[PDB]
Amino acid sequence: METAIWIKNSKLPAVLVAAGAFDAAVQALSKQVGVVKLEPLKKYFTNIYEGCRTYIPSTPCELPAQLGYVRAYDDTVSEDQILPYVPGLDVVNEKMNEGYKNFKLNKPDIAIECFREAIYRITLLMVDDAEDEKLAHKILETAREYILGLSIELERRSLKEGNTVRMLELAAYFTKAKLSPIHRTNALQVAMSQHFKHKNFLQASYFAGEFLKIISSGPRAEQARKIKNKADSMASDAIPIDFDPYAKFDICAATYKPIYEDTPSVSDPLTGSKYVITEKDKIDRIAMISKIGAPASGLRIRV
Amino acid sequence: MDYFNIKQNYYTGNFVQCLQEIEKFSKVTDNTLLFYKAKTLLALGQYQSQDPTSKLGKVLDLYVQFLDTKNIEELENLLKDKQNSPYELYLLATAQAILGDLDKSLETCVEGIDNDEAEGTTELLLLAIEVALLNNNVSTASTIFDNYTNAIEDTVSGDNEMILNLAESYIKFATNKETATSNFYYYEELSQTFPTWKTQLGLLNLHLQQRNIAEAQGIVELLLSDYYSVEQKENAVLYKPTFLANQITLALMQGLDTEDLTNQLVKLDHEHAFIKHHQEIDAKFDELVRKYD
Repeated sequence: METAIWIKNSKLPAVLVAAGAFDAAVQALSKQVGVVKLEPLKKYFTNIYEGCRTYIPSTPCELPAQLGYVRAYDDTVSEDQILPYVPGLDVVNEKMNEGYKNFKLNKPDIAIECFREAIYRITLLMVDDAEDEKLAHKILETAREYILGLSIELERRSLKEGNTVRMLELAAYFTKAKLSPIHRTNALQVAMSQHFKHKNFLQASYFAGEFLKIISSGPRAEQARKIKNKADSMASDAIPIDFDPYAKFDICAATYKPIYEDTPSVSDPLTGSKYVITEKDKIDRIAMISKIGAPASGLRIRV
Repeated sequence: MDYFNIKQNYYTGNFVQCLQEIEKFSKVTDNTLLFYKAKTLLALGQYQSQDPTSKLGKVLDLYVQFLDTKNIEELENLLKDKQNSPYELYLLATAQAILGDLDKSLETCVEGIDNDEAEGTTELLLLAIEVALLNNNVSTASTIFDNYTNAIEDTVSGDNEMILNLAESYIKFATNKETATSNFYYYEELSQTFPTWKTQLGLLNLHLQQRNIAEAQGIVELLLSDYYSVEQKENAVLYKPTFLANQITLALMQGLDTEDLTNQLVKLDHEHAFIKHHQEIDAKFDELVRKYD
């Protein structure tokens, strides 16, 4: 009687999951976002499904409880536009914040785990205003940009002595991660130093500088200054890197080599991460959910 | 009317009092009196089969022994094939339904409702409507209800009226009709007039119902408050599962990890609705993992 009015009223992922149509839902997400690995998406179906049903007790208590559905709208509404209740950005935001919390706390691994939960929640989000669909995307964008940024620094950390060439490469790419500036600081600082413990003032003066142009005065800031000086006194090329600040490119989210406009690239239908043609039809490294390259009709969330 | 007190105290959840309202009828053996005595007794610290003599109270003994297993053997056996009272039936249908035989459970109910008020009928009626809804036959639940209502419009509501509203309530809960309006005032009042888990928990659902997590939250910290989680140890442990259930469905509306630490209790404890489903659903998903590897 109930569940149906939902499906009849909206055929989107969220609602499908909510109404109990998991096959129908998996299908929709392949076509629209090319989702392929269903595993890290289990608890989200569960949460969606369970989150709109509650149980009232039934008189002789030792008799199974009674189901009740939580609708997303009150009495006064198109007796058509009847739909299940579903989390909303309210939370997506909440979660995103924990990412930032952990970013500041220097707990990379955890930060990532957050962002993904955000990405997953967006994927199965359901919205009222065309407007919020817009924001859902802005959040979604940002997320990958943080998973990316972190994914890099994280791997720059998993490097053995001698790979020096590669390390400065990554440290400077991390800088490319479109994060809120304030957060990009930590990146810039990382780059700034490692291109000093390695006589590379031809970029050190750059990073330290690109840093000072956001952070005015603080303990850390003061070092960045002193670094731009002792560095602006010897245009050194101690170690040549692929990275050139003055150009337009994106960082491949699998390799961490840059992708210039000349480069043949492949995107991911959900995330938007870009990779080298090398890795087409593989699982994206941002939110290990969808197939890179596969074509999607587009992520549906507006009701 | 007569013992409208005993009834109004049963369907509200304070067996504590419900019992003392029957104590008042100093040993006047009436089937209705027995039913409710037995039932409140079960609802409390402990039941005491009062007489295995009554081809009714002898049933109750069975019913309870039933509850400690899943064999409707002697129960259904020492009853079927001989026409009997709705009160007797009531217990059977329940038994049956606790097993999952809902289609039959409801049948059992209607069979009794068919002795048209031969004492206990309204009690069955509710049960039928419940059993119906358990199986998702809202259509029928209503029909059964509707057709009994507009039927006995002979102001027979001598007290069963509150048993009746209870039924209606459960129906309204499923329909989701007047969830915000009239159906909210119903519980609202009930809670204010009789503070118990039965009533407070009802209110709770109505709130989750209305997306009002704010108010819901309150109702929960309150149910945890010393007065309920401690002061009424009895008809508070009786409802722990269901409570937990709601704790979750609310914890979820705000997306809190708790989903586990919480239903961990319900899991390593009971196996009702929420868990019944949580199982089915968990399987359905792992079922799709097989299908797309």
